[PDB]
Parts: sequence; structure tokens; C-alpha cells
Amino acid sequence: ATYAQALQSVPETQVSQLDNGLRVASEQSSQPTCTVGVWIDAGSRYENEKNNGAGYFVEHLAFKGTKNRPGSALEKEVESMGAHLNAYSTREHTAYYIKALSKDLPKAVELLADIVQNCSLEDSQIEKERDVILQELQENDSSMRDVVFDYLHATAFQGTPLAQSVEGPSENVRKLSRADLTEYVSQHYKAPRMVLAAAGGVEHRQLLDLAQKHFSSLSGTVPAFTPCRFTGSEIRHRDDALPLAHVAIAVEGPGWANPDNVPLQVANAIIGHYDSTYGGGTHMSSTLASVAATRKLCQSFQTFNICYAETGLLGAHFVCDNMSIDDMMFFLQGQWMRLCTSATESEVVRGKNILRNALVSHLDGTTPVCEDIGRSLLTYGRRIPLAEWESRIAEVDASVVREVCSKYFYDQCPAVAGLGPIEQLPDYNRIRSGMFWLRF
Amino acid sequence: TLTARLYSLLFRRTSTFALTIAVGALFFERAFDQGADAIYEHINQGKLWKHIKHKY
Amino acid sequence: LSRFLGPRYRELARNWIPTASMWGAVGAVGLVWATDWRLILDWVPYINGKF
Amino acid sequence: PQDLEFTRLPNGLVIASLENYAPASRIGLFIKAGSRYEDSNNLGTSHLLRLASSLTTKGASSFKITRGIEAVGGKLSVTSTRESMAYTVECLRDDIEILMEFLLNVTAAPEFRRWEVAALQSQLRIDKAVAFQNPQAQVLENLHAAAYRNALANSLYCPDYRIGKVTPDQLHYYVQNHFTSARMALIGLGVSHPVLKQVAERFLNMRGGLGLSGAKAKYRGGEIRDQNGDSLVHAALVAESAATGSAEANAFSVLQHVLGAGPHVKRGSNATSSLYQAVAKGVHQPFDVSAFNASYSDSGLFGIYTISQAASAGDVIKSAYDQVKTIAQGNLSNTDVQAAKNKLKAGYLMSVESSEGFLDEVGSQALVAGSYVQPSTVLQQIDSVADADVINAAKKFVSGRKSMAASGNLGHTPFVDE
Amino acid sequence: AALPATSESPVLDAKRSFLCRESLSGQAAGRPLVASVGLNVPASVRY
Amino acid sequence: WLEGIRKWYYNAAGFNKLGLMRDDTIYEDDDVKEAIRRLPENLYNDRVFRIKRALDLTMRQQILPKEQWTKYEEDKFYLEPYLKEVIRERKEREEWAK
Amino acid sequence: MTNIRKSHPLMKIINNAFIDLPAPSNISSWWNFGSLLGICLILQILTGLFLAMHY
Ligand code: HEM
Repeated sequence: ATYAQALQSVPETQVSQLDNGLRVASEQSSQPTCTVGVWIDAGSRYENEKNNGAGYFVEHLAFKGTKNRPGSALEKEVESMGAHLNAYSTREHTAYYIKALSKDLPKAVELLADIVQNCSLEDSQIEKERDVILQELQENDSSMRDVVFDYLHATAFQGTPLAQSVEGPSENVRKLSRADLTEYVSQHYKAPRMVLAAAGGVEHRQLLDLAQKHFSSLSGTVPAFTPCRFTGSEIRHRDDALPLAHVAIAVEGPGWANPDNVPLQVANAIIGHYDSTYGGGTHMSSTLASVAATRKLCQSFQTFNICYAETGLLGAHFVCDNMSIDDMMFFLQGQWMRLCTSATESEVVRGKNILRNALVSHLDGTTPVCEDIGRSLLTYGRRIPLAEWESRIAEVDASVVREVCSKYFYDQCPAVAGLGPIEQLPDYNRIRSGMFWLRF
Repeated sequence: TLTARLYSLLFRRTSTFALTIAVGALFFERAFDQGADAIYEHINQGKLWKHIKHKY
Repeated sequence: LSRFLGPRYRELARNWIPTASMWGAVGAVGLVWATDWRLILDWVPYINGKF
Repeated sequence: PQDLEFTRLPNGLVIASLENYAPASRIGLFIKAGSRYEDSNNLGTSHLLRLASSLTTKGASSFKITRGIEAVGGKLSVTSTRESMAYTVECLRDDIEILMEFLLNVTAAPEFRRWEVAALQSQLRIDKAVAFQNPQAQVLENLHAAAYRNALANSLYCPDYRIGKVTPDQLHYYVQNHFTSARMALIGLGVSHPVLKQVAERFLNMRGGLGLSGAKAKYRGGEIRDQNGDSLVHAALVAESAATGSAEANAFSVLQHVLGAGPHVKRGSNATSSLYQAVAKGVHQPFDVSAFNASYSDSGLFGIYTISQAASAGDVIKSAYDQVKTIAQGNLSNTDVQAAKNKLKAGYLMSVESSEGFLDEVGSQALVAGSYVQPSTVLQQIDSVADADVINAAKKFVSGRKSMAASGNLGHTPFVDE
Repeated sequence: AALPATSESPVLDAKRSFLCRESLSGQAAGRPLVASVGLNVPASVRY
Repeated sequence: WLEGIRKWYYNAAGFNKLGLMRDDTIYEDDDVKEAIRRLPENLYNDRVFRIKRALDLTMRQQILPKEQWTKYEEDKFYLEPYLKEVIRERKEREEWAK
Repeated sequence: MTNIRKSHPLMKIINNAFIDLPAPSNISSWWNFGSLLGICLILQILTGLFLAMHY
């Protein structure tokens, strides 16, 4: 194959639906292991200030027992077959999945339906998980990146439910009752909002029969989603006891289904990423990475394209000592401007190659493919094939990158989060002025 | 809106912002001097040389 | 020069040509305005009345 | 998707290729060149060598390698264990020739320029400090230092005193003595076998021999304790178990999954872990416990790793060790061993799902054994393991001399003798 | 490479604390540690 | 003969009267700075003392005795290969930049 | 790479005096009269020099 025949030879995601509206999607291989999961259109952005944290609490109680499998029994079953049960929650999505052997798919599927359908939500377990969730909140406080991105979401989407954190404030953790959680599950764990994905040695017809045997009870065939205003704003938490400062800056980027995402991702690949444990250092094609390695300006920087249904965070996060924040801002915004006005074809080619490599390398293993299927059916209503992603990347050039980075970056108000010894984090007006060029 | 159109067409780029400022400075000098002069010669009507020169 | 030339630098030239010509028009208009150069100003309709 | 093609050349080099027709290709050169081949005079040489890819080679400058691998979106990674070094290039299947020329320049024609080498000593400190931000890195380093006298006693990281002193001559001598053909295996996922043969022909003709014959690892049975006050205490207590690829090694794998070898369920309770249940019977403080298995070509380490509160360290360790002794006393059901076998087999099959995992398995197999065996044979070897083999292994651990490494506030941590 | 890495590497930065048994679960080591470096990737260690 | 002219010019240039080699007299731009930074330490120290002695000599408006003058056939172009490699790297970066 | 505003020896002085100078956030209109004084000085030099062209 020539990577054009290899893309054309990738197995096809097969999608069906139950009468209740539960979608069933699978990518089959010849591997002897599979990943099967449920992805739900439920998150913190669906929570208000009183219920905020309920979804994380329900994820916490997910494996602690159902009416059929009390307490540890479920875990025992999973552990007794060599399978791995995992879960996660975001501001928009929730997922419960099993990594099992291909011959364990029936039981795995059964284990999932029970988990999403019949969680006990027992009050004793609710108190134990209350204690656990409080300790995990204090554990999350120690992670400067998690805090700085929660801050970025809180100031960018202030007044909206997208500013909410996934876990909610600790006061809600202490106040959430069983009635709160049962209401959350009854309003958000619905078949039309769920996707049963499976990647690996899984036949779609057999998975569909399993879903019709285990999920057909679910809601047949309503509060959901209001848009979230973006705000140019800054939140600076100064703690000079912290050794390194974290700075996250983002403009309003596109939502999930916007084609602008493909050129913008290309542009982010042009800026790239860095940390001080890199081989390439000063020789890196990314200008910011080479300046950061030559001057030791930062410990790391990453570009990001966070997407929600209708908006997102397009920007960069960097970590540096107190005396270099300013420099890190100057060279980062400059790169943004250099892309808006003078993108240049060869680095667009490099960024396109980086994006194709990221997309292909990410989908390695049954679990990434299962997540791709579930999250893709939630965000696009479809699994976009890699051949299509390649078609969209192939139609990117320096004119396209210049135009889209102009549309999203140039002369736009960013949202800014600073955490730590951030006295040298530039004043908001100085950053905002760094978002345009007078020469241009 | 009108100001959205003005920003999108004339203000977003600094070169075009500056060109708008230059053309506006030219036309503003003309119109502002014309108006201020008319005001001054109305306040002082008949008193100035221009008003009375045509007799000499 | 040798360190210059090449496709990337010609592409940068093409990219910045609109901005350069726009600043050229800015300097042109500003110079016409500051020195009241009638050689051009006599053709601008309303400004024509100033002479 | 074709079948794995495995051949061994007259120079002793192994080449194995599987063309899966995946859009990306991954090429790994696996070498018997871990830190177990260092001696007391060149400690840290192989750590700097791990950091030394992307330096100038005879066929490409440092700038050329960095820029030309990033141009195609490619990846160049070096992963070391105590016994092996794997150099992997991963990119799209249309750009594999460029990456393979880069990889072959990196491994077969390194220049180790004195100024580039002296400008790389700082990443020894950076790299080791980043690794030592995990409390287990230094505990495992100390466990190997205290379990062995010479060879596996060597750290994967450079000694602090050796930083800024690893010379280019040490790197050149190291490559000249360990990067030889009969110590190398080129394994390509997503490539054709004749392509890998042509690649292995254009280079990789250093000596076609066995290089420097490293020493046999000598069991020490010592104890290293690192008081550093950390809120938690990390303790590792092991005995010598068996070398990789044997019936005893498989019994030790089954015993690791009987005792408990990591969590299956997120935020669970580790219900099927007998060690975890033994510790949670009496220890009501936050803790973790697992069985630890470290198999190597000429030896192995089997034991217990515990993380606990400083105050409850002794109770956790005694609880875990006594559970192991109870298994050594013949208390082990058939259902628990069936469950352990299921865990082990599922974990093995899940490890090779990714291209990285499958490549690593094929590379280590080609180095250690010089032959590839399909997962079905691996699984039936797991099946063959009997109950008495597990009971044994546990007996051998209990009756075996112990090496221990702990870190944290150790005022309540026991010694190997108490 | 093209992908950023599950974890970027700040030296001289406290990483994360573990306060619960649920978080502590999985942090015990079971296999020998490997060390990985990369041209354009965060360095990793595994146990 | 080209070498007659070359040895004549080497005598007439007169940095050999100060004990200097040709590479000691090179104007130090950025390429030459990196080339000097890449020298082995013994050659660097020889260069430093030679140059310090020549500065000390010109401070007195003096030259060395003719026996101590650098002979034309014994001038070591010690800095030439490092400079050529530095310049090759710069040229490669520029070729990439186009 | 550098920001010439911070690295250039003249622009470094200018930058530290009037651009990146840390100033109290609450100084009132009464703190304006420094900049007025220096402006008055310049005006006096400007008009006086033009007076000195004829005086
Ligand atoms: C410190 C700044 C200055 C101050 C405070 C100042 C003050 C004065 C004053 C009060 C007068 C008398 C004005 C009047 O006629 O009523 C004057 C006159 C004059 N000054 Fe200055 N001056 C200053 C700077 C300068 C400079 C720098 C020059 C020359 C370059 C200058 C040239 C003159 C001239 C020529 C006159 C006489 C013309 C006249 O009377 O208007 N001045 N100055």
C-alpha cells in the first residue's frame, strides 16, 4: 500500500440503532481482544450550580454495585475474566468501557448495560464516595495544569455552564443527595443520548444482538444545551511559593462540526509542543520550541484545540519560571501573528504531515478506536474516516492557514489563566495588544 | 451593523486603519476649516475685511 | 543574497506585498496632505475648494 | 494482513517484518545494550547514549535529523531497559526510507562530537530529576542496587558524580562493543521483509559478532533505605525468582496475578487481589500493594511492592508477606489460579494490541530467544502452569534471601531481618 | 512527534499528591522500570 | 612560483614576528566564535597565551627575536577545520530556510 | 531570538523608563505634573529656539 491504499483499506465503522434510539457502532479487526463501551452526551455543562458535580459522583458510584451485582461482585466478575473497567467524564461527555477478550464481549456488554441502567446509588456508598471525592479534589489542587485549565474554562465561559468544573465545588460534593443523583441519571442516561461502541475482534451483528438483548429496556424514541458566551478576560492566582508558573491563553475557537478545525489543528502543529526532555531542542522546526530550548525560556508548552458543540478554546499552555513569562508570551503571540499574516507553504506542509501522523498514531489499539467511535458519534453523528480526514488536510495550504488564523486569532480578545509566581505575567492590555501587529 | 462593517473593512489591518486615518485627516481638515471659518465670519459679519472690501 | 532568495522568501515577498503597497498609499496620502501638494490635490473633488 | 516474517542473517542480526498494511510504519532496532553492560568505570555512559540520538552522525547532522524527521511528522524514540536499548522510528508508510536512513545513521555511524557531548551532560541531570519525581524510580534503582552486586545493580540513570564526566570515548567504546550484529534485531511493523533486508545490508556490518560479553548478575541480598520524610513510604521486598522464558518464570507470572498485579477496575477495591485483601483486612489507611515481577535473561526478582502511610508501613508489609507465606503453605485454590491465568493471558494479548507493544514484544523476543512465537503458544504455556508450580514459586520467594529498598519516613519501616 | 504525550515534563515542579486509597491504587510497581526518551517527545518512565 | 609570493607575503604580513599563527589573526565573527568555542582545550590555551603575548609585545611596540618567529612552513591552521564545519552548518540552515 | 525593545541598549533604557517601568496603580492626577513639566521644558526649548532664530 502507498498510505493512500492503506487509508482505503481501513475497516469500516458499522452503525445501527435500536428502537429506543440507542446507536450501536463497531470497527472490527482480527485482534483477539476488544474494547466495548457506552458514551453518553452528559457532562458538567448540562449541570447547573446546584447539581454541578453530580455526573462525576455518578461515575464514582458506577462500579460500586448494581441491583443485580451488589458491591464488589461486579468488580470480581470483571477481574475474574482479565478485563479492565474504566470510566471518564468531561464537560460534555461521559464514558464507561471495558477492555476484554473477544470471547468476553457478551458478558462485557451485559456488564455495561447493568452499569448504566441499574446503578444502586446506595446512600452508604454515597457517603463513602463523598469522602473520596473531597480527597480527590484536594489531590487535583496539586496539579497546576488541571487547575489552570479549570481557571481558563471558568473565565472564558463565565456565567455559562461551561465555566463549571466537572467535579463541581466542594460544597456541592458535600450537599449532593441520592435524589440529586437519581434525577441526574434519569434525565441524562437516556438511549437517544447514548452510543454503544466496540472496536476490535467484534462482529457488528453480534454486538447489535447484544444491545437489543441488554439495552432495549432503555428510554424509547427535555432540557439540553444552551450556547455558552465566550469572554475575553483574565484570572490570575499569584502564589510565589510555587516554583513554576502556569499560563494558559486561548481565544474562542470553533465547535466540533466546524471544518475550520482541520486548518487550525494544522496551524497548531506548526507551533508544536516542547518540554525540556526533548532530543531536538534548538534544531526544532517550531520557532517557539527552538527559542525555548536555546534560551531555556520554559519547561514546556503545548497548543490546544478544545472543542465543544458550539465553541471552544483555541490556544496554548506553557510552564516557566517567574522571570520568563513575558518572553514566553511575546514569542508565542508573535508566532500566532506570523501565522495570520505570513503562514508560508513549507511549514504548512510540515504541519499537515504532523496532523496526519497524529491522527493515524492516535488510533492505535482497540481502546482509542472505541473512544473515537463513541465520541465521534456524539460530536459529529458519524465516524469520519481517516481517508476523509486526509482529504480535508490535503485541501489546506498557506492561504487557508493564514485566513483561518486571521479569523480566529488576529485582533481577538483572549482568555488568560495565570497560576503561581506570575508577577511577570503581562497585563491584560499588553497581551491584547500582542494579539495584533502594527506592521500589518 | 455599520460599525461592524467599518471594522471589518477599514480597521482590522493597521495599514488600512492608517490609510483611513490619513484620508479622514485630509477631508476633516477641509470640512472642519470650512465650518469653523463660516462660524467665525457669521459671528463677525460685516466687521471683517472681505465683507467691506468691495467698496474700495 | 544567497541566504535569501528561494521559494520561501519569494512567498514572503508576495505575502507582504499588499501590506507594503498599503503603507505606500498611506505614506503617499500623508505626504500629499501634510505639504498640500496641489499637483495631486487639484484632482480631489471637495478638497479642490481649498485652493 | 500477512504473517510475521522472521529471519536471521549470517552476521547474526535478526530481521522480523510484519506488513499489516497500516498507514503508519514503525521500525525498531533492538540491541543488547542496557546498563547491565556498564562497569564501575563507565556508569551513566548508556544513559547519555540514550539521550544521544539526534546528535550528529557520519551521514546526517543534528539539524538534519531533527528537521528532516519533523518534516514528515515522524518520531524518533529510544527506550532502554537494564538489558536492552530499542531505537524506534515511526512515521507514515510513504516516508519510511528517510526515517530508516536516519535510524541507521544514529545506530551505526555515530560521531559523538566533543562539544555536542559536553552540551548534553545537562540533560542527564534534567532527565534523572524528572524520573525521580516519581518515588518508585529511585526505589527500583535502590532495589536493583541492593539485590545485585555488579551488573543489574547498575542504574538506568547516570550517577550524579558521573554527570559531566561521561566522555565521547566512553560512548564510542560502548557502541563499538555492544552495537554489534549478533546483538541486534531490526523489527518492522508495516514494512516488507526484503526492504528491511536491504536496510540491514546497507549498514549494520560492525563486527557480525557478540561484542563485549557482560558479566553474570550476582545476587547480593542487601538492603538500601532512603529516609527522605515523604508523606508515603514506598517499600520493595524481593527474592531471586527465575530467568525469563522458563516454566518457573511462567509460574512466577501466574503467582504475580494470583497475589495481585495492578488494578482492573477504576477506583475499585482490587477484590481478586489476595495481597490487597490481606492488607485491607487490618490496614484502614490509604495504601497500595502489588506483586512485583522482574524477569531478565540470567536472573529475576519476585516480591512485593507496597505504598503506605509511614505509620502503617510495617503492618502493610507484614500483612502482604504473610499472605505470600500462606500461599507458600499450600493455600491456593484452583479458581484463584484460573482467574490469575485469565488475567495474565488477557494482559499479554492486550499488551500487543498497539503497534508499540507488538513491536516491543517482537524485539525482546528476538533478542532474548532469537525466535518468534505466536500468542497462542504463549497462552498454552500459561495454561500448562500447574497449581504446584505457583505454590513452588511462592515457597522459593518465602525461603529465598531477601533484598529490600524503602523510601520515605522509615521510622516505622521494618528491616530485612525483622 | 506529531502527538503531545500524556504528560509533559516540568523539572523542579511538584507533580501530584495522592490522598485517597482510590488514587493510590495502581501506583505500586509490578514490572521492572523502563526509561524512554525521544526527539520531540516527553521522556517517560514505566514500572 | 605561487609559494614564493606566499612566503613573501607571510613574511611581509609580520604577525610571525609576534609569535602568532595565521588563525590567531582571524577577525572574530559569529562563525569564528563558535569555531573557537569548539577547540580542544590545549589548543584554546595555546591560542590564548599566544595572543596575550602578542598583545603584550605590541603594547611595547616590540617584536620577538627572529629565532622565535613563526616559520611559514610551521604555521598550524589549527582553527581551519572547526571553522569549515561551523560554516557548513550555517550554510545548511540557510538552505533549509529557503 | 530577543525582543529588541528589551535587548537593544538604547531601547532597553527607553523600555525601562517609560514602557515596562512598574508604576503604582493608584497614583492620581497630581502625579501627572511630572510629565507636564518635561513637556513644558520641551515646549520652551522648541519655541525659544524659534524665537532665537529672529531675536
Ligand atoms: C527652561 C525653559 C525656558 C524658560 C522657562 C524660558 C523663559 C522665558 C521667558 C519667561 C521669556 C520672556 C518671555 C516674554 O517676552 O514675556 C523668555 C524669552 C526668550 N527665550 Fe526663553 N525660556 C526657556 C527656554 C529657552 C530656550 C532653550 C531658548 C533658546 C533656544 C529660549 C529663547 C528665548 C528667547 C529668544 C527669548 C526672547 C524672545 C521673547 O521675549 O519672547 N528660551 N524665555
